[PDB]
Amino acid sequence: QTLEQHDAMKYSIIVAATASEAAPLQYLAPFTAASIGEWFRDNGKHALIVYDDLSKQAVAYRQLSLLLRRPPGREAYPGDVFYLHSRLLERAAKLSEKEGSGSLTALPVIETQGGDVSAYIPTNVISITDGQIFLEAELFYKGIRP
Amino acid sequence: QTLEQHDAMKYSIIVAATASEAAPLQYLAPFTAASIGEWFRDNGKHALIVYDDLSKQAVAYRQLSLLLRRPPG
Amino acid sequence: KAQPTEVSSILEERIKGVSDEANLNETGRVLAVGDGIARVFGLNNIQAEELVEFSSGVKGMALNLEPGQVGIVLFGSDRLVKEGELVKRTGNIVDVPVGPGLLGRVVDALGNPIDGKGPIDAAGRSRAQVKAPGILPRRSVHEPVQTGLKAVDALVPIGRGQRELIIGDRQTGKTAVALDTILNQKRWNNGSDESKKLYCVYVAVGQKRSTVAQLVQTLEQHDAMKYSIIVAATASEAAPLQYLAPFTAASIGEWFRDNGKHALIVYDDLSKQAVAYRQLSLLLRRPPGREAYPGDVFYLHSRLLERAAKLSEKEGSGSLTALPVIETQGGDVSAYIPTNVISITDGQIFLEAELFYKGIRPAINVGLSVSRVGSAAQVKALKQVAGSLKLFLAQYREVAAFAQFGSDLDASTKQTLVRGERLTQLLKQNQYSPLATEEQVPLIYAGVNGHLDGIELSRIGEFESSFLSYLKSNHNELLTEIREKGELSKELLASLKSATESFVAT
Amino acid sequence: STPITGKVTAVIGAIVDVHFEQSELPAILNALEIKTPQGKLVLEVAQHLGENTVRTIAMDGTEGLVRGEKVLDTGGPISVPVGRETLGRIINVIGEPIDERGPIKSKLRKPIHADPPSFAEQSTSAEILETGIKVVDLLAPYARGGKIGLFGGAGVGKTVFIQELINNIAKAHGGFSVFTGVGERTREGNDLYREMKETGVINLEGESKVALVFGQMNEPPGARARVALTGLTIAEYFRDEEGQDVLLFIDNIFRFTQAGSEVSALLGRIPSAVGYQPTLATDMGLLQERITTTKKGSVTSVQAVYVPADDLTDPAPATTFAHLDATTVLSRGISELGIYPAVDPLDSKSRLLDAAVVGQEHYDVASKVQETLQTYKSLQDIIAILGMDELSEQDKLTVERARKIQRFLSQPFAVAEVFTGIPGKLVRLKDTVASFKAVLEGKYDNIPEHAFYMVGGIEDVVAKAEKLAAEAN
Amino acid sequence: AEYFRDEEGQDVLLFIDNIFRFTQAGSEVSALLGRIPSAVGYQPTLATDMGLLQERITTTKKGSVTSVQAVYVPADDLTDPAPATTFAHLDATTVLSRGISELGIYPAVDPLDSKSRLLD
Amino acid sequence: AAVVGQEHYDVASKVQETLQTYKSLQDIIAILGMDELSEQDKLTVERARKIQRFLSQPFAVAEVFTGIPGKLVRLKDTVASFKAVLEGKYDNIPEHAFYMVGGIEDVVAKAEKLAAEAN
Amino acid sequence: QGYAAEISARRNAMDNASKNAGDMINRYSILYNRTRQAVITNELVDIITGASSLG
Ligand SMILES: Nc1ncnc2c1ncn2[C@@H]1O[C@H](COP(=O)(O)OP(=O)(O)OP(=O)(O)O)[C@@H](O)[C@H]1O
Repeated sequence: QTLEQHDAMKYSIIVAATASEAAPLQYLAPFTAASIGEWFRDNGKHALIVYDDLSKQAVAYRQLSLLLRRPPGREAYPGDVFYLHSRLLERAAKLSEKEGSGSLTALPVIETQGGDVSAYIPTNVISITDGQIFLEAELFYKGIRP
Repeated sequence: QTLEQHDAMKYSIIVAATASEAAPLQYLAPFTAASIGEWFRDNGKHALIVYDDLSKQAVAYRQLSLLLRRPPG
Repeated sequence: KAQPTEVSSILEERIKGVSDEANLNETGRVLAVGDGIARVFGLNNIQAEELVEFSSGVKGMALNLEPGQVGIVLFGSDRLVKEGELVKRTGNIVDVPVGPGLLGRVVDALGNPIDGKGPIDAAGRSRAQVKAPGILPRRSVHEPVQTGLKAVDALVPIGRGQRELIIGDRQTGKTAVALDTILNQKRWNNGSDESKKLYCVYVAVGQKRSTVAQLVQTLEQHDAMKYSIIVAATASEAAPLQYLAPFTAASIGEWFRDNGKHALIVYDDLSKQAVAYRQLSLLLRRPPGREAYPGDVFYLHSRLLERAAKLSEKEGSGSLTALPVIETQGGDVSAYIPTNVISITDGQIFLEAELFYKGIRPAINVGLSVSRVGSAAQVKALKQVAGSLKLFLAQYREVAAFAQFGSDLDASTKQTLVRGERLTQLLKQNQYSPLATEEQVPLIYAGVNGHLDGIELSRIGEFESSFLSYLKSNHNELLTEIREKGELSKELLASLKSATESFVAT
Repeated sequence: STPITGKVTAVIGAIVDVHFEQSELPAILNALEIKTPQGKLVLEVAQHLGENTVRTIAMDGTEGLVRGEKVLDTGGPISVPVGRETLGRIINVIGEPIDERGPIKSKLRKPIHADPPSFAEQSTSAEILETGIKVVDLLAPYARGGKIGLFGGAGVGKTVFIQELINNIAKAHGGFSVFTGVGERTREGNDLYREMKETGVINLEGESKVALVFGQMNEPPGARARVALTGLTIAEYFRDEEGQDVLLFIDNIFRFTQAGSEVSALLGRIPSAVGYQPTLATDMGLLQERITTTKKGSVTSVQAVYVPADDLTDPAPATTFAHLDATTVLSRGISELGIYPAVDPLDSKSRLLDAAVVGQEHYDVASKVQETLQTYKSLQDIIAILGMDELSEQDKLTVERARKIQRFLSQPFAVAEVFTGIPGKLVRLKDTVASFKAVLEGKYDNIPEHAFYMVGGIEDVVAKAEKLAAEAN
Repeated sequence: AEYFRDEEGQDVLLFIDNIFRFTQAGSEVSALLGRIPSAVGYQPTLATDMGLLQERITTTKKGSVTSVQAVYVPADDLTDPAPATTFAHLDATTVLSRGISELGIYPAVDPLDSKSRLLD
Repeated sequence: AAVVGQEHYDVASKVQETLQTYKSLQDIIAILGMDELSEQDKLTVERARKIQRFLSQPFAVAEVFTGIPGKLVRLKDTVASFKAVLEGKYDNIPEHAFYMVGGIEDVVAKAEKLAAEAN
Repeated sequence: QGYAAEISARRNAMDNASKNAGDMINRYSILYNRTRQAVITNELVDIITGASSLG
């Protein structure tokens, strides 16, 4: 409704796989939307993809590979969960003039806990990506918005 | 002996599953004294019970669940 | 030339002679190799901790036995032991060559020499898992181990049979204390009396190859390799070698212990041995304890360090003295590993990082480093002229944080502050220059009795070599008196006071 | 000829179970192939479950594997093409180039799980590797065949620093470079490749001086736990065959420790303390102890460190720091003063800054430099507070000398000739020690501070002194 | 609540207290049903079960549902994943805090961390 | 109080009160220093640090570490000694003279020793 | 003159406060790191412990 009232729905594709739905939908929804982004990327355009978030996505992947009896590691996440996110975020790129100069640009979101970057998922995503727009509550209550 | 000094043995019921005894006594003895208290409660009297101390009962219940091969939490 | 081929052909005769009697009441197939350990079917007459040999040269120890199969841990990379191979059993509990012929050699954990100087002239084999000597053939320690450092023999003395710990941090000068002690034993290893010689067995676990290479090169520069034994278990090689190598070196030490001679051993460093042991107990599903060292890791360093004490006259008055080295994490003395080595050894030499950051090398923190049965076995002379020195450094440590306020004070704290700074700058020492007790007595003697107080603080480092050469050129008879007697009588004390005040006057 | 063909029985993520028919089994760490429509899919046997059944970790994506496909064996470990033809060719951990410059016509194919060199061959006196950058060869000299911890995040000229090392080892010792990005970000992988073309260290037509091995992030963890070994074997063939002194660059060794964690947590081994794999010391040693100095040649390694959560009791830096001979910090507060390179002097300390190895004169000069910059740093607050009137002649000369040294540390780069245009000065060691010695004496105090910025040696110091004397009059 | 929503067409109040007992009662048997226990000690089926209980309480276009769910937090520790999942599922989160009840002021609404959505 | 006597119990309660006051004020001492207290509590901290160094006792078995012969101090002298230091009879004695001592008589004697030495 | 004496002694007191704060931060960072490592290990233990006592 907010994207209707400002009319960004002309060019927006929402992929909702909300918490009502089961765990493999939440495991697959970023990759599904990644292929949707790659269709624009192979066609000389510019697609801003925004995952929101990737914490819940890792929680669903944790629920899969703990119920699937794969052995867990740190904070009971599975082993190859880095290989999850590193297979996702690296699907964004900037193609050459030989291919057609298509481009996908990725903005994932990590809901951290209590002001932390020492947790396992934020450590992995910071080791992947290109920096932070690190947002804080303490700067929010001064009224500095965003 | 202290309750015999100040003379409270007239209305005292000690249920002491001490650490000399096995682990399901330490798991069970609060519920046995709970039944002892409910006899006074279902007859219109008034009973004060004191369990002491529940971390030992949690220790015994941990011992019973581990030795019977249940996945601990 | 062909002379090693002659020797190897004689060994071929032994191999061909062994092939004429080879009937291996043992062999079994390798069911599964996984987690760096092998499961073997067959071998229905094997022993607990019996050495076996796979068909690729990698030996192994059979550490657990089950109805159905036997679990054998490896002694190398598992790249060689293949599924379905052939497992002869050797016949032995895990043994190593011991005897005097290892002096000069560099072996790894199973007596295979890797220096390139031929086979080990081996005077016998001995078990790795020897029961420690019980409480009856023990004597409390009464002989000095002169380390040659100034501050060690000043403050924290080491007895023959006193297990002392060198604890410290990373790159903070831990190995240099043990290396200087081994180089100090050159005073008696050149000599003739056996009961004053002191053989050094340095047991490098978990370290780099090139570090052990440089350390062998160092012990051949200063000629320690006529009495050194290097047991190397370098971190390229796999984990049960590191679990084993200090134990086999303790068997090497016990060979010198039972045979009357005296011998020093240096474990360096057991905080990597407990790394190798938590690797071997987290690949066999044994559940971890506090900080994931497995629950028996106290027992490991126990059964290691308890094979070292002073035998009494009933067994031959031999000895074995151990210096384990523990790498802590950032000045910590309360992780789970360094609170198990401390609860075995008879004291600590806590090489704190902050003092080495100020360059005071070696960086013994005096107020923490203490020894429990050191005091009954110091050289008599130092015990006569340093009975104030521990209490005086405690006194100086009391006013350490009180003088940081910058406040003007009385005369007594200024006197003790100047003498304490002169003693702190006094106990420095360069690498590879251990000072014998015959020269440790006069320097400490000049430190105690206020003679240094007129000197500026920077001259003290050259005051050391100047006052030593002053005593070497002129009062040589006093150094011979301290050498022979080992004790300062009243006349010796007065002559020493004259010889101080002479050179102190200029 | 006589193939060892079995069936894939189980695909679990990056773990693959392969059944073999009887009396055929290869041992641990042997390369297995699976032919796909997309190419080949390599496996490395890591555990034998018995039952003629092995369990491997993946080396590429394991989507779409029908269980029951034929499993071809190659007997040995993961083969890599080595030698001269590998230069300038981006090889992944498999052994195939990915730059699309055709197949690599290399002469041999080497295993990667080789033995480390035996104890009789370890070189028994670690000399000093003359790198070429001044502040390296003065303060924290790199051990010849030793290990070097290069800290600091990107954007402080770290790639400029490492290309400068490439050019200076190409000039002075003539050695080649093998770069290896374990876990390297793919985008900055391509940016590093383009920049290494344009700086001249990769010539697509002539003779390039580097071999790239980029184990990308989107490979399964069994790849990243061997990419460093691939770069290591390409180093070892240049060491023990052609006899050189080769620089092995590894970025970033903490991602290699992550690869170890996830491989030995996918295999079902119990995890250790903090959560790194319990084979931590051994699977760091099998990477460290193959980087050493034999009597033939040597491989010196520059490997970065991502310190986790800015903490140095975490076992992955606390295990790497039991191996590193010399650290080198590229800090922020040094490039912020516009200094190229940004080798911070007070922090980058070596275990081979010792007079018994570098000589007495070098150690004396370096010790006075460290105490000079130490006193400068301890004065830098009251310089702003009180001004240069509280300085005595004991002190104001030290402030002047330390400003002279701090400007003098910067060096014109062999790669910043398209950046700044000043041609690079490869400074020898015997010029460097004498130059810093003469500045520590006081023989050039009359020289102004501005003539010490981006200078090669003391001779170009004199030349720039005369040129700025001429431009001022 | 659903029957008064759909088949009645009416404003429906729902004063659930407490919701943490639901996930905790998931934990008290999910150890024993043969699930590998997840992080801190809760079940693996957490986000899906908290999802299926926090999605059938919503305002459809057949009726209005106003939910008030009191939610326990263990040991005043909001980084626990069992109340932290609920943060994504609510619109007006009044966050109490024992550190304000220590000052005796009641009710101890922490006036910073209690954000909401209707503060446009 | 009904087991060891009322005086003993009151002395023990006062000593634990003073040492608890010290352990509570530990942090402000660590940050700023002793100078930023009140004037009752600064006397409390000083008497607490007297009583800590007075709690030391040269053991008959640890004689070789400290060089002091053993001290077997009976109960009643200890009770009277702590009662005396609590009542403030000795507040001007330097702190180091309390250290590694037997009873209060040896505190007076050792303070006299250090008085004759420092002068 | 007492004003300048006050401000000099107060400056010295705040200098000692800044130095002691730096030192005790260098203690509590070590306690923080040991607490974090002990907490991650002492929850990974009780994740793993469930994964071996299965049916
Ligand atoms: N007396 C000394 N003179 C000169 N250098 C010294 C002295 N003592 C220590 N060092 C320096 O300490 C450094 C490390 O020595 P040492 O190996 O003992 O430290 P360490 O913590 O044991 O290192 P590791 O634990 O890796 O063996 C050496 O580079 C050496 O130069």
